[PDB]
Amino acid sequence: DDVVYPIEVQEDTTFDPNPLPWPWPQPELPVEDIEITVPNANPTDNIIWPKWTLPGSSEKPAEPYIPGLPWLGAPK
Amino acid sequence: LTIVFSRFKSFHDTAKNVLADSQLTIVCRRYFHGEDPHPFAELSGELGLPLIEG
Repeated sequence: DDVVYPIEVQEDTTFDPNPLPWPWPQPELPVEDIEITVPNANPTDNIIWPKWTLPGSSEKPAEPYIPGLPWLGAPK
Repeated sequence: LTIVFSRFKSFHDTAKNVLADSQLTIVCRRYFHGEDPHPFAELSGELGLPLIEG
């Protein structure tokens, strides 16, 4: 069986998109750093390709989606 | 901006150098009733209505 390790967010790092230039200036956004230590990353004789499951935004997008058109709402 | 010229060339021989210089693709599709949408249908604007009704 494939081993799963949980990684927990602990600081609110939400920000207002609207003051920002596009694409967002990532050197001046709020950031949390998460460390996880795995005691035995690969016991096996073979190379292991890691997988990650990552949570998307909990906040509703700025514009509704219309099928058949490009969604321009990404910047905000 | 470009010049297209022919004195009774084939359309292929007419387009060949222009398409190669401009880096353009000519594409064709046959309209099949029942399965395809109308070829000239497109949506527009804030609410996404059809551009030409009917």
